[PDB]
Amino acid sequence: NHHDDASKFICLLAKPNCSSLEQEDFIPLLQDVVDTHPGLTFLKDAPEFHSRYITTVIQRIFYTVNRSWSGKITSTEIRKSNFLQTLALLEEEEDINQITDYFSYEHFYVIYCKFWELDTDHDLYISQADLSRYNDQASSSRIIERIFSGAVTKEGRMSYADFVWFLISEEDKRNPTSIEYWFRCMDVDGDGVLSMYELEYFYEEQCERMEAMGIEPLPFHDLLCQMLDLVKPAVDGKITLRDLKRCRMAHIFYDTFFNLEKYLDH
Ligand SMILES: [Ca+2]
Repeated sequence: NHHDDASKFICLLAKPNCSSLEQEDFIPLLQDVVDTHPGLTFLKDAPEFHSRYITTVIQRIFYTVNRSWSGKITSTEIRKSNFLQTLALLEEEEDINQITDYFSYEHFYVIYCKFWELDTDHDLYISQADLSRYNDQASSSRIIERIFSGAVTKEGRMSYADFVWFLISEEDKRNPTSIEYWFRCMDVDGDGVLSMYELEYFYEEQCERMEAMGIEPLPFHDLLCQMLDLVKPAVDGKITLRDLKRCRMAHIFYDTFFNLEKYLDH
C-alpha cells in the first residue's frame, strides 16, 4: 500500500526525498534504542561495545530485510519482514536477550568473541588465512577465496561488518540470505547459474582433501547425480538460486561442495 507503516517508517528515518534507507540511516534509531532500553543502558559506559553492538544490529537488519542486497532498504522490504513488529515487541520486553531477531545482546557478544578469536593480528580485519581456520577448517580454501573475491561484498581483508554476514550464513544455511550468500560464492563466473564445471571446481578440492587423508573420494559423476536428484533443478547444467531455495535442501548441497566435515557427517 502507498501510505502504510513501512512507508511511514521510511519517511521517518530517510534523508529528505529519499524512498530508501541506507545503513547509516538506522544509526540514530539504534542510538535511541541503546539509550532507552533497560537491557542496553550499560552500553553508555562501554564505548567500544556500544559501537560494535549498533554495527552488529544494523548488519542483522540488512541481512534479513534488504533482500535485494542493494544496501538500500525499501518499504517493500520492510513490509515483507518482521522488523516493525520486532520494534513493537522491543518497546515492551525488558530482557533484550528475548528479542532474538536483530537486537539480542547475547547474540551480538557471541559474534564479537568469534571475531576477536579470528582477528589474529588484532587489527580489526580477518585475513583469508585466518578465516580458513574458523571452525577447524570447516570451509574449503576455494569457497573462502570466493568469499574474499568480492562475490558477497582487493584488500584481502574481511571487516567486522562483513564477518557478521559470513558468521550468520555459515551457521544457518536455511535462511534465504545465507542461501544467496553461498550461491554467489559458488557462482564463480557470476552468470546467475551454477554450471557443472563450477560444481567440479569446488568438489575437486574436497577430492584433493579426501585423497590426502587416505580417503578415495566418490567420483564427480556419481556425486553430481546425487546432487541433481537432491535439488531437482529445472536445467541440470544450470542450477539457479530459485532451484536451490525451492528444493529446501540447499544446506546439504552446500556442505557437499565446501564443508567436508559436515559432508562426512551426512
Ligand atoms: Ca556460473
